Amino acid sequence: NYGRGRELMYQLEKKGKEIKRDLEKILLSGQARTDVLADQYLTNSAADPA
Amino acid sequence: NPTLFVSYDQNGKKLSFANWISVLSPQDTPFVSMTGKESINQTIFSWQT
Amino acid sequence: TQMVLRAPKRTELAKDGSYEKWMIEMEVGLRHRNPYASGVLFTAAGK
Repeated sequence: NYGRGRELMYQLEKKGKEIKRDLEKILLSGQARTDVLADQYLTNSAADPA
Repeated sequence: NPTLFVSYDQNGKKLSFANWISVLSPQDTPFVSMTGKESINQTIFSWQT
Repeated sequence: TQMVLRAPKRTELAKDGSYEKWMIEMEVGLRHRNPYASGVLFTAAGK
């Protein structure tokens, strides 16, 4: 309606700020190499075909 | 079967179309061809009387 | 008067695989200075 600018940037910048905040909180709090390749991780054996 | 050099009933003829297309959809729009528009910003507008 | 919000613009959507969809959208609105300024007449039977 004859407006001077109406874009999603208002929400995208908020999302970027929230992502930076989440990155700050996540690198330190409780994530410790989740057991995705556990059970002798050294035994990947060409990408853990399991 | 054919023995008189007939060319009208041969197999493998072309089509020979008109090369153009017709359309009669009227788009006169008298009520729109008259006084134009006024751009807005929002979906709802209002006026006083 | 005709209040317009966004002029008619061509737009593309997802492919979906060999579909090649296309879309056209237009936002318009009507306006009138005063209701009692212009009149209307509905046809009907006679006597």
